[PDB]
Amino acid sequence: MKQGLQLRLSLAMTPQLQQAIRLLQLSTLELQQELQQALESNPLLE
Amino acid sequence: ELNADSIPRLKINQQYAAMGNSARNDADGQFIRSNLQEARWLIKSLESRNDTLLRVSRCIVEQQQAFFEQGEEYMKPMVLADIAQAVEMHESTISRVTTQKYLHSPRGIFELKYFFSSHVNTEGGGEASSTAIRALVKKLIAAENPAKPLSDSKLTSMLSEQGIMVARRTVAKYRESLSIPPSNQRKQLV
Amino acid sequence: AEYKDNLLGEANSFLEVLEQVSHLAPLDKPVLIIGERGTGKELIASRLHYLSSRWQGPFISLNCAALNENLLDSELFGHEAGAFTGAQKRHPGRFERADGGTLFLDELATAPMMVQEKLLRVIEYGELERVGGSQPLQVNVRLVCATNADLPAMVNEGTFRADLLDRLAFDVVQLPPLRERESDIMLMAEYFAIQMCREIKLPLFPGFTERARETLLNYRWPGNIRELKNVVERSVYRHGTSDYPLDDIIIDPFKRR
Amino acid sequence: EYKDNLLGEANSFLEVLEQVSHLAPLDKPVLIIGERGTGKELIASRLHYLSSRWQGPFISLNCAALNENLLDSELFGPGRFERADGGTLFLDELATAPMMVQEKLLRVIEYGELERVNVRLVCATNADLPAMVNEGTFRADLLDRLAFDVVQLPPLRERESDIMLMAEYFAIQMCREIKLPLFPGFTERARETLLNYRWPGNIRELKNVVERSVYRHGTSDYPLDDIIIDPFKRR
Amino acid sequence: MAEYKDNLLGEANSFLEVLEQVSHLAPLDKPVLIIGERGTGKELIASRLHYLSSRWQGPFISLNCAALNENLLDSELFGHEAGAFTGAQKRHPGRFERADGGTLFLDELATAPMMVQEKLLRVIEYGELERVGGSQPLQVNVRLVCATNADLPAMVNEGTFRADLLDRLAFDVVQLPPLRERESDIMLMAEYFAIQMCREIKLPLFPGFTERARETLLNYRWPGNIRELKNVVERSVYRHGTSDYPLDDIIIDPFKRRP
DNA sequence: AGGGCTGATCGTGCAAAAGTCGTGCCAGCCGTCT
DNA sequence: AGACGGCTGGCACGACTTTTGCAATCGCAGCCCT
Ligand SMILES: Nc1ncnc2c1ncn2[C@@H]1O[C@H](COP(=O)(O)OP(=O)(O)O)[C@@H](O)[C@H]1O
Ligand SMILES: Nc1ncnc2c1ncn2[C@@H]1O[C@H](COP(=O)(O)OP(=O)(O)O)[C@@H](O)[C@H]1O
Ligand SMILES: [Mg+2]
Ligand SMILES: [Mg+2]
Repeated sequence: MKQGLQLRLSLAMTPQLQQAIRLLQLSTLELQQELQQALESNPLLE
Repeated sequence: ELNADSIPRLKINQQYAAMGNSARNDADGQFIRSNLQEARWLIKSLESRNDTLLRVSRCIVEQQQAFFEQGEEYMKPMVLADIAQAVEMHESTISRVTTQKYLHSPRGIFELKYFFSSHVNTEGGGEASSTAIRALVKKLIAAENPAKPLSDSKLTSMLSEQGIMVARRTVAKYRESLSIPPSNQRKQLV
Repeated sequence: AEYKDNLLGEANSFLEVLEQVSHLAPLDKPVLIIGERGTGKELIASRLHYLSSRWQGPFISLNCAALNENLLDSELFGHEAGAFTGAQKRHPGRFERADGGTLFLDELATAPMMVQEKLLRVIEYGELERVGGSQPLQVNVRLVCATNADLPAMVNEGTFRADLLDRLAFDVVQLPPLRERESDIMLMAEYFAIQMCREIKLPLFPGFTERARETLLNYRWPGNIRELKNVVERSVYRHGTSDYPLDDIIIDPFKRR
Repeated sequence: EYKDNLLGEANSFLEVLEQVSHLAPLDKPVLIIGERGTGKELIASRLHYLSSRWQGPFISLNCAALNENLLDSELFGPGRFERADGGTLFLDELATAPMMVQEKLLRVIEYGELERVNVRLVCATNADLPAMVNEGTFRADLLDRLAFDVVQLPPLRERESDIMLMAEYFAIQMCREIKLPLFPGFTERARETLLNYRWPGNIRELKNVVERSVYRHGTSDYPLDDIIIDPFKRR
Repeated sequence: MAEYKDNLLGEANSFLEVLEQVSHLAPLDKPVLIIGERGTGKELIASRLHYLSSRWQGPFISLNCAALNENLLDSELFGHEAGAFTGAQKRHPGRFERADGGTLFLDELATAPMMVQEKLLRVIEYGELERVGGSQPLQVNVRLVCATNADLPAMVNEGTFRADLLDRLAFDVVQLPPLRERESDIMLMAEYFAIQMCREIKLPLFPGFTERARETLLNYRWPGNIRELKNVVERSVYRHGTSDYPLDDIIIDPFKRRP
């Protein structure tokens, strides 16, 4: 509408973490294998 | 509702978190903190993925209730963008959700991607799902006189009586999908 | 689908208009409805769209006059992708509604001259109103117009271009005046009274006094349906429990005591 | 009992109160034909106290200077009507609301999915809604649905016999608030000055003028003599 | 090199010579300006020019002239490189930038903003433009197509149209024969329109036109060159019955009072 | 004694090229009737 | 016994799908080179 600039207040590049999260939800039974694989590496998750 | 048994769940190791918080070694504490951050990100991602899948399934059901209740014949021609419009996520998220997902309902067990179907022009202005069109074609073909099998052109005319707007080539493809034999082959001695 | 003519005008003029609408229903061209304040023009257009061969997909009766700005109406006609920021609604949806459908507007005289020119350019080509950085899409859409103001009066004013007025006006539907119609008015009043007695779930229908009916006929009632419904509601609020035929008209909120 | 704020001895006022009580038993929308000042907020407060469901929460929504983002925030996409629960929030300055805002509010009432609530409703406007609709300044459907039952309100000029009783009640309230011993009394000059006053405001104006006159007097011994609302005055 | 004659109707008058001149001028890529008949025919002239242009020459970019009050028009003309100009914050190409080597079908809308015309003067100055917030200018090539509906010299004298705007444009002027002046293919164009309308309405047979109808058409002013006549033919077909007695009943337009 | 500059931390999409189908359309052929 | 016909299958083209490949800018300061 009327031309202007920012006069009041109101995105993201998902990295490898959120990128693999998006790469997740591909399957469920297969997702369990990857989750077990991650839980093996992560020592603070049960 | 999502299947409670099937959904995986992760829990933060409270003993490990307590040990890392009170870790005497600074390096060990930093490693524990990094591991906790990674685990929290993973848990949040898993929960968000499950919630997004649930919301997408609810939205899909909202529009596919006709096929869910009446049957395959009353399947609305729907596309990925159609589902994407009802939600705030993109069609890419729709494709990711509609990946190797099977949902059980009173009708039976069906894949998430099986919901989406092609749009066929029809008389009366409306568009029909190609899966529903193939189901109707199969129902008509099965309920036919064995002595005189229906021609693909004849079947096309019969469906045009219901408003096919098809040239029987797509009908031929659907018959191939259902492995319908030729009109000459289908006919047999009474 | 099938045209709905509930409480159709008993006047033979209404029947002739319906016959012309039935004749034009198989055709696919714009229509102009010369209506009045609450004359029932938009409902007639909706009934025609129901009778317009198929159901004609989506049917939208958005009025440019009842819009905050002409720019909003233009955005409803077509929204450029990425233009400005944010919106009260998905503006391209209004354009998509005409796709596989018709175009219906009310009080078209209020449309801006630039907006009218954009619409005239779109109608001849059929393409989308706003390009949005891409070639506009020619959606198969019909059209319909309903303005109380005279098209020749607008031409004299010059607000609408000669081509706009000519190509826009393909069919004319002159709504008979509500005050002029008497038998149709009585039939519609009886139908509305029956419908209200049913919907309001009153155990007994009060009916209508002869003096009350004469007073209602004496009223100008420019709103053939809008004012009729308002007066019906005014009488219903003064519910006489099927025993008071006074039918007091409290439609005017300003009127009191 | 809500202390019976604005006790209108007028038969028209009593009829308006009875109509408001009848509307309160219902949980359906109704229109209040009244202006600011004329539509005293005490009447709306008494109506809220007269809610059919005492457990029912009333938010008493009114026009606010909310931006477009704030407008969306007031909507679910947390709804504003969610703040109230089974109560007729008396909408104020409905004529000042935007056309899009008016349409959104109307869709919230007995409608859904307008673009391709467990609470009652109440509204009041000082302007001619039928004229605004005729001027195309408001949604006709919203005006019709909201005006299920228009409840007119009496202005200051309407209350003539009850004006003296209202003045006495206001004087008593001011004496209680200002620690005055009692109402010192009025004079024919004071009554004539009050009567001659056109009173453009009904409720707030009367209370403000009473407060100003009390501050001018500040005594409960000498009865009231005269008062004015001019920018300045002198002997 | 394709015909694409389309619905090129009403050439029995000197419009055949106009089409010959247009064909002669078609190979040149210089500025193209016309004078269309007021009310009808400018779109047909533009389509004929586009057909004269090679199909593979480029896209036929058409814009209806509008004032500069809409900043979107300015972004479309000059471009939009910086943020808050048009589209995304990136270099969203404008309508002029959208046309690279294609026809620029201008419209003589006589828009109020002379500033818009002044900006367009730079659009065709040396074949270059700069986007809104454009760090570097871009030299572009495109064909230009223009038309007219009023007396350009009258506006030049009156100052309604910028003198430089007329000077830079209008390499040659193409005049459309008026409907009151063409008057030659009225029978032929009317028959073509009637055949098209009968096909659209699925009329069983051609109804035929009475000699009184032809005399009335001759007496008709016909403000629109090829659209008003077609609209009148459609209105008459609506009120007539094909190969029946109702064929005589012809309706000029619904705007006229009912019989 | 003053400059370079070094790594901590961060982030539910999309888009762009590719693929891929829906639908129609052409070519041949064999069962057949002529 | 050569042609009609319906099937079938190859071919093509816009219109729905989708997948992978990216990983921005930001303030701390002490240490090392000059
Ligand atoms: N022939 C009819 N039968 C029954 N109802 C009618 C008829 N014509 C009009 N109405 C009623 O009149 C009301 C208003 O119609 P209309 O004036 O066309 O709408 P708008 O206010 O958009 O112009 C509609 O709600 C419709 O129910
Ligand atoms: N031979 C023809 N072929 C196609 N269209 C024609 C022919 N003759 C007249 N017309 C019609 O005349 C109309 C001219 O309209 P146009 O020149 O765009 O109006 P304006 O000059 O008011 O902008 C076109 O819509 C076109 O349909
Ligand atoms: Mg209306
Ligand atoms: Mg034009």
